[PDB]
Amino acid sequence: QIDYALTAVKQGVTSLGIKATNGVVIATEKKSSSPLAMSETLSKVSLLTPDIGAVYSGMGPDYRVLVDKSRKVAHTSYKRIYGEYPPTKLLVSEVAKIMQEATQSGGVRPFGVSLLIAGHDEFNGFSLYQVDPSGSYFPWKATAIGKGSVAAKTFLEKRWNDELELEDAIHIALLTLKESVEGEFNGDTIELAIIGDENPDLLGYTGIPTDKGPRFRKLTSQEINDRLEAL
Amino acid sequence: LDIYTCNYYFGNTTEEKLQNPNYLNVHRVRARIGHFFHKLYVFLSTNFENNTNMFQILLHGLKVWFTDLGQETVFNEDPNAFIDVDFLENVQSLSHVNEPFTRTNFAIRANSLHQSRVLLHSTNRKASKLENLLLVDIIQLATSLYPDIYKPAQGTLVHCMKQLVGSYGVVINKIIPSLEKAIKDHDYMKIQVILNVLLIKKIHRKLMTDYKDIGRLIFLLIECCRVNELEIGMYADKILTDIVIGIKIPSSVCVISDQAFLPLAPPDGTINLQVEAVKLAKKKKREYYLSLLVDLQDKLLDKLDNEKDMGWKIRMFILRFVTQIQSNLESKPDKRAVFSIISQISTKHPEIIHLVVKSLLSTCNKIISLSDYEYDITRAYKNEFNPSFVEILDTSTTSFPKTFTEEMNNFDNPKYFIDLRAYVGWLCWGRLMYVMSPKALKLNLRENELEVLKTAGHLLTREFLRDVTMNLVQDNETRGVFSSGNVSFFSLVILLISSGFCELNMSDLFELCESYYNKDDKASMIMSVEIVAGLVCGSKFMSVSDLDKRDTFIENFLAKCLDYELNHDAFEIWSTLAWWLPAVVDLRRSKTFFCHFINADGMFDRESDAATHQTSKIYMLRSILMSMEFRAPDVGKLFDELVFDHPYDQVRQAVAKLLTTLVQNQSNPSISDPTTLLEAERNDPDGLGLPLKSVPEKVDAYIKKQFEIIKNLEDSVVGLNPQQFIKTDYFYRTSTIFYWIKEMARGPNKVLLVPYLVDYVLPFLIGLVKHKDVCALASLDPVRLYAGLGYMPIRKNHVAAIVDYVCSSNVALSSNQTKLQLAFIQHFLSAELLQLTEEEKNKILEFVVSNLYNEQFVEVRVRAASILSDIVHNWKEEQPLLSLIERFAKGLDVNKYTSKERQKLSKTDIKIHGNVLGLGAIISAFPYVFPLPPWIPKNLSNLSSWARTSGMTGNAAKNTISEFKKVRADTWKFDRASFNTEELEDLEGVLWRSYYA
Amino acid sequence: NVNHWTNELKNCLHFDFPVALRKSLATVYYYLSLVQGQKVYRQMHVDMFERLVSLDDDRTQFTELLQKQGLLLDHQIMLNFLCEFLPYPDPDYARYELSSKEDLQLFRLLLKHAHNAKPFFDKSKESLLVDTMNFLLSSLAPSTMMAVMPIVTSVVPYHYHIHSKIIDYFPFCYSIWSSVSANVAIDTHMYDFVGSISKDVHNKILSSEHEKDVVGVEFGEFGIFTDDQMTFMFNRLQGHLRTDGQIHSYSRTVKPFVYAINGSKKDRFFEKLVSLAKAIETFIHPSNNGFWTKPNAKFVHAFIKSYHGRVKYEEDICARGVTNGICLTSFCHEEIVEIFLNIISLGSQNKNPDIANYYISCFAYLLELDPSNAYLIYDKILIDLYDTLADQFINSRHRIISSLKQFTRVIRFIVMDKLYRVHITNVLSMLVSKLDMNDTNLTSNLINGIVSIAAFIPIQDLTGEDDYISFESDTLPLVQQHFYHIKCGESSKTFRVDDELLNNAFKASTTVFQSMLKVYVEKIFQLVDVDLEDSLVTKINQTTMILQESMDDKIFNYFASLLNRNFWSNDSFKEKDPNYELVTIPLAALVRRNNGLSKELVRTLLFHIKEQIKRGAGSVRSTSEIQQRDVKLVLYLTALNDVLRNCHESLLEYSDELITFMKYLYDNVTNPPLDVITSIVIHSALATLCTTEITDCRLFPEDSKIPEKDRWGGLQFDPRRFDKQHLSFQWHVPSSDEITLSISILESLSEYCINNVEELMKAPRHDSEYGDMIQKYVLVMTHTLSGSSLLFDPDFNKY
Repeated sequence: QIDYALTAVKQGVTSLGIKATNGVVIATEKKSSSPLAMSETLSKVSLLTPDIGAVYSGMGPDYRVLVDKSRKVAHTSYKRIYGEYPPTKLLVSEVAKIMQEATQSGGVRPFGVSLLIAGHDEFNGFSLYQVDPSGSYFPWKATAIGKGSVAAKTFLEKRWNDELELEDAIHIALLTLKESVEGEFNGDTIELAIIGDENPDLLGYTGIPTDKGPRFRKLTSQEINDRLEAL
Repeated sequence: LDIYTCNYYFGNTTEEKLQNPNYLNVHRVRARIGHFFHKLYVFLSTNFENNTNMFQILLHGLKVWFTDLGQETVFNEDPNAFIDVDFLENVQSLSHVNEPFTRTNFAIRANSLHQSRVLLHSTNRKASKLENLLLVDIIQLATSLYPDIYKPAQGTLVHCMKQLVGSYGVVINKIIPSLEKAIKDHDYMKIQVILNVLLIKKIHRKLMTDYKDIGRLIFLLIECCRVNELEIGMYADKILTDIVIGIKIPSSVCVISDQAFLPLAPPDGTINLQVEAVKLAKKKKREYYLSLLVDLQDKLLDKLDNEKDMGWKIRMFILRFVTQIQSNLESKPDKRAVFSIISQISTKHPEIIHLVVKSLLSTCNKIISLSDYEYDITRAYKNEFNPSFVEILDTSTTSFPKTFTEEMNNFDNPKYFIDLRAYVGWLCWGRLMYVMSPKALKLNLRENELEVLKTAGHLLTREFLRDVTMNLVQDNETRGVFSSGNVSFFSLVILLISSGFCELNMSDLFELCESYYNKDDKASMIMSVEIVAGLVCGSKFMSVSDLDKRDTFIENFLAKCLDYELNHDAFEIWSTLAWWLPAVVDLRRSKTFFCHFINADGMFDRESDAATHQTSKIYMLRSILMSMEFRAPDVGKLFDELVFDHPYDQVRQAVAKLLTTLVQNQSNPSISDPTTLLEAERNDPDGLGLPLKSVPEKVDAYIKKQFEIIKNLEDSVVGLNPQQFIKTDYFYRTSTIFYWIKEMARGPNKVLLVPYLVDYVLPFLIGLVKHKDVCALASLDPVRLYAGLGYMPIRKNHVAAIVDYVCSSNVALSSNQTKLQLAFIQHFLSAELLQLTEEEKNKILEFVVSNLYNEQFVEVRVRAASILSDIVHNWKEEQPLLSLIERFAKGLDVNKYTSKERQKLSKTDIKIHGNVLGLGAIISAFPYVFPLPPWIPKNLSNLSSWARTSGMTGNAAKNTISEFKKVRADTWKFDRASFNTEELEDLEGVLWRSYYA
Repeated sequence: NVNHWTNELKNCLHFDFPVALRKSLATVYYYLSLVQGQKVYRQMHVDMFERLVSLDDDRTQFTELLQKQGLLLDHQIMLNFLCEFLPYPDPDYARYELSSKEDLQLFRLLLKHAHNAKPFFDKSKESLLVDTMNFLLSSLAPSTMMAVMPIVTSVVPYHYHIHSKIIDYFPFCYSIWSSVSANVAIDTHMYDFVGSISKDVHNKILSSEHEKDVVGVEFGEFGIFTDDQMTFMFNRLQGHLRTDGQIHSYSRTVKPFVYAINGSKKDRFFEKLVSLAKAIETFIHPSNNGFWTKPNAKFVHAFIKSYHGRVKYEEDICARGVTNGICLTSFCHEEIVEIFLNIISLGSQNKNPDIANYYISCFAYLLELDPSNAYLIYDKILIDLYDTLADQFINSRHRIISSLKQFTRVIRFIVMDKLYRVHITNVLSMLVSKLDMNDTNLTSNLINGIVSIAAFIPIQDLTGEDDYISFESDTLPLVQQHFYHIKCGESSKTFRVDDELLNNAFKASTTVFQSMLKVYVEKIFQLVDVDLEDSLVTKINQTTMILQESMDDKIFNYFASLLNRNFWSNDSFKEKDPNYELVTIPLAALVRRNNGLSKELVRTLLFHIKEQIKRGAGSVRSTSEIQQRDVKLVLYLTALNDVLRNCHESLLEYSDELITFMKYLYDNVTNPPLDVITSIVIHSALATLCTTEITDCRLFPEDSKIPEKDRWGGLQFDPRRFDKQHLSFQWHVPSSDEITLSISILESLSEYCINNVEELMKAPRHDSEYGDMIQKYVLVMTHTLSGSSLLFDPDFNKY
């Protein structure tokens, strides 16, 4: 029964993640259920904290209500006690605990998604985690989930060294996604986020030098196309 | 040439085709497509290595180009627009009826025959230069690194070796070279892939036949046994282990009735010199192979002896020289092997040691079997079972039956032994009987085989058996266990010992044994007793002066161990030996061992002390006597020595379980001749046969005594109580006899127990008005046994006397042990139904019915009726039936009496309780007559005016109407209509319990 | 090499050869199987022998002909092997131990081989019987029980002599038996024995040589069995079904009972069988499931197979002049039905559907006996069915599905009895309309009925224009009267109708075929949109293709303009992912029968495919899924594949318009999931020119190949069902014209692909609408190699 949910994960659009020396990167494709639909109204790559993002493979809805339940747990169980935001390791723990309970609870099915959660905490540095429907979670240098899972996972072993700059890992995760792509391949059908330098540009305010802004940045429709030309 | 013929258009191999423009046109086009697929493969592996979707579509274009030649095999079976032959066959074919088919079917059947004539054409061929180029490509792909590519390519290269000749050769001579590379190019996932290839059904199979290349390969899979980094080495071990389990070679002259090839012998004169030529090449092809393995054998022992320490895949070697320095069909027993296999005891590792034994014991039982076969390797597979020490015996010999009996009791001057399970005899004599000779020899072998066994005994030091058994004990603490593999190893040390090669003297195994006997350590005792069983399997080994040092050690040891002070841990072990040993060796190879358990200083008789002890014997003597069952059983003693009077249960029960076994040993009917026998079976009362197993008079006497000794003592409890009962001798006897019956009715002794039921066993048991509460105390269930004896192997003539015992005119004797005999009947009936003569089927029914009426016990009038239905169910004939219905409904029918009276009668009159109980059973005996018999309504109506009366009968007439209305429930939508009688209403009261109002 | 040839031989049995050579071949494989000393593929050799000695190689029996042709085999070799499985003293040497698969599995083979070569042990070595028993017997003891018994049953020959017969040894079997209680480890051998021996005596008594040295074995009341011997086996079988459940494959356990019946002295036996049915009665009841419900079912079937088995072997012999009073009479068939009818009716309602299909399958076996009773069964089955279609069982699921299985396993027989047959038009047009779209199961069990009625009935208007006709007025009124009669307790023997009126009813009943197919096609298009899947999608296509072949040109030419009509104007391919199969294939099967229909059907699929492409279909890229705006284009393309494949020579007309359309379909339209489809067009057209196949499957040929119009039950029982003028199959054979267009294409598409691909070797690594195009041309190339596969020669490279 957990086994059947991992199966809904095995199909459903491919997504991936790559840790580097100075950043993390996660991406998936935006398969348009129609051309009539405006694909900018749905986000497969969601912000959890300004230091932490997430992507999935599988059941759309189960991801949404998991991204919501997940943002909240970041406050209710960490920020409202210690004044900081949670560290990747622990926010991940609190999500696994959330899914692991849909498993061992009666009257409910587990979630139809595997999650890739990427982020940076001051003490543990960068890290990238996978969370399964089983509630188990593992730390990755890089991996992929979904259909293209096997092709891409093999390409990542081939191309990954522990000396990658974040720009190198963006480059990789675009190629990796180019071979699996189901629909068209541009900035309107690729979602890519990074966990890099602090972006003060994006704080919304200026006056306390101790807080410096989001590490999580979601690349614009433009930034993507720009990289795909010099590709 | 051609025998398949499928309308190939271009003429069936006439080379009516070669002179056809349309046919060079066609293949000149498949050539281009072939050379174009290579053009595209090189263009992709060069420009697009990192793509899976492309390479899959190409790999299917090759699965096609290589296969869809004569036929169409991919797409072969997609539902298309033809009706399916297999479907239609199911619809139309009746069985035992030749082709009852409609025209439609005949037509597919025929089309189905054409289509199979096409697929018949063997497409197997010689590689076409270009075809070799594409098969090399398909390998670089099954050697690729992407699972999304290498997995279809492998499946695609298998459909391609089905199609090419000795293509396996092409594949290996590419694998190995490019695996040897991927190892000196480091941790490659190309190694992980090459190993995945070697596990393909078709390859892994052809591997155990590649004698040339498996040399080099095992040494590559070894280098591979280092997870320098991956799932490798786990796969290399599964693979090297899979390998040890294949291979071998057959020298042995097909023990063929030369009539297996003669009938097909062509006239051709000596144009069958060819045959004696093949015989010779398929004989040095073989002898080369056989040498390649010996070369591999010695080239490994090199990497095991010389490689200071490789770790624990030290195991492949040993797991293999073993299925080799003991194969035969050749295999020159190497002495350097027996050295190396033993010097691996120095790694003090549980798994290695368990194997060095398992190996040393086979590597000898092979050399041993060369002497016994006189190097006539053929002689194994010839059922003229050679061994110089086996001897056949004629059993028809007027006199034989009493050689056996009086030779099985002979322990001192023994003439023959049957190690194993003694078949001949038992039923009858007449066959020839394979047997073994006394003081069995060792026999001679050539020098090569001699120096090999020397190199073991010179290695079996006082110290080496110390190290090795120690280990086997510690790996053994976890489990318990016995494994004969252990014992059949000690007999070996014994052969080696006093045959010359070891010189350890037996007095060394007597310490090694007395040594491992810590009354505390279980796995340590198990090693001691594993040792004993070896000294008794070591009489297939000379010295009558050692067979006396051993008979002497054993009576001394069984003393220390079994003569008082015995835990449920020892008993657990020794009792294991008793069930086993007598089955792997005739116990007369020892004067002391058996003549020790039968020395019965153990069975006291009364209780104003502590009586004494235990089945500190009984259950072990028994488990030996159980495993012989035939042989040795002279026990004039035991019978005269049994107890019955014993106060304790653990013994009363055991004395019983032993007698049971003592009887099964004198019950074998072993007759003189097969002819003398079948003449006894033919002249039997039952058109059937002889009671198989029949207890011999001198015993039918003993038993009869024990029952009539207990009838003598009925004065012993002239009036005592349950507390002063368990203490009387009458009880003690009775309890033992019971435990005995319980154990006869179980298993293969039933046919022995029957004669006694009618006069002895059933009059007993119903020793129950001999006190109900006395049974609850010493927990005995008689009721459950007496009735559980309703089912069982009864014979035509025994039925007679049993039905006559029940249905007794002395019946009236018993009291609520009546509802007991009545339940024994209900069971007999179910297991002797269809076998009871309509005479007996009546003596029963007239008893059952005489109980619906017995004044006093209301309890039974009801258990009788419940049973009367079991009868009337198989009673469909309508005049036995309709004549009962009448007999019963005469005691009630109509308003014979006016209301006030029915009330009075319903409470007291027995003749009417019966009449309503009976007529009630009849109706409850037809539960589901799918359309309802009109005698039922009309006779429930006669029953309803009575279920309206509260009393005792009017009660068991409400039972009958509710019981009924209930089982008719689902068929009731309909049964309603056969009740015109507004005596539908008449059936509404009926069920009343306290919760209704 | 041995194993290879031993196979090419297997391949040779498909044609014929001299019994004098079988004498030879058999002898080779008897002694070959028994080799020792090397790796041997025994299963193969014991199977050669068993096929060389086959006792029913198309009604011919090769064991008889080999006995008569002087075959004799050594028994000492066989028994000597089967005896290595005895306790050899000195454990160190015993090689075979039962219990451990690898060994028991050889033993089970030798034993099987022996059973095969039992009849070739010298009938003339008088002391071969006695010698062999006097040996096995002395070997019998508790520890051998397991290996001895089976041997006897398969290595000792059934001999019968003047002094020592084999039934001489019975009193000893009923000594072991009758001493242990029911124990399958034992019984199974006793029944196997006294039964394959009772079968023997019976076989031998009839026709052939009533002897073998002794007709001194008398039959009587209970086969070759004593009064008490029979009595015992009855109460033991009852023991098995009521108490101890100790039996395996029952075919074997039933023999003795069947082959102890004596047509002229039954009575005393049927008396014993009846009381055994009355005992067993309750345990079959649908709500008394237990350890027994298997044994009772697997038996009541095994027994009625093994009875009908015998009957159809005797009726084959009273086609050889020899009645024999031992034979089974019309009155045994009667009392057999009397016995097992309530029993069979109860079982078929059982809660387990497998345990039911046993009791239900017994109706077919009983009806083949054409007993006087036949009506009793047709009576039940038809009420149970008409009740079910009148929803009188709606509260109970099982009765509905059950009484549709009862009726299916019996359709073929109803088409015969000149009374029931009337109902069959009604019952069909009722099943068709009651095809549910929610109940997958009810539908699978209805198609069962619908396809069975079609498989044994010609969909034909049989009216000579007789004016009274009409389904009502003439059929319905009678059908209702028969049913009213049957329902009120009365049976069909009491049912009197004019041979005039009942033949009006039957002929007028063949009118409704038209108004009913309009309702089947409707129900198909409704099913295109259901998550029924696979097994049942196929079975439905069988029913649509069988229905077609059982159709006269009058009706078929209607059915065609009704698929054609509904295929175009339909509102039925919405839901996600459709079963196109259910509608495209039934078209192809129209073109099989009438190539003329292709010229225009294809040109309409193309000016409708060009239409869908031109308006954006397959414009939007996706692996993994077929876009729902495409679903229409995909229909027309599957149809074009399925319908070219069956076009054949009629494709010569519009040859050039196709090729040039195929090139258009590949110039436009790129999309990995559509290319696996479009690339099949090339195959379904190369295969259709040069593949040599059938073409005609009609129940009855031409429309006119008159056996007359008493032609219902499809000749399935008539001996003319297979004289050559009926079976006048059509067949497509590839002509010099077709092979020639065949080849034109091969080179024209072969070039088209290789060019367009040698072009794209000016590499855009990006595009990805590039790897889509190369995949496309390599699929078109691939499917160009297949189908077109029949023109290639494996051997070409030798030459």
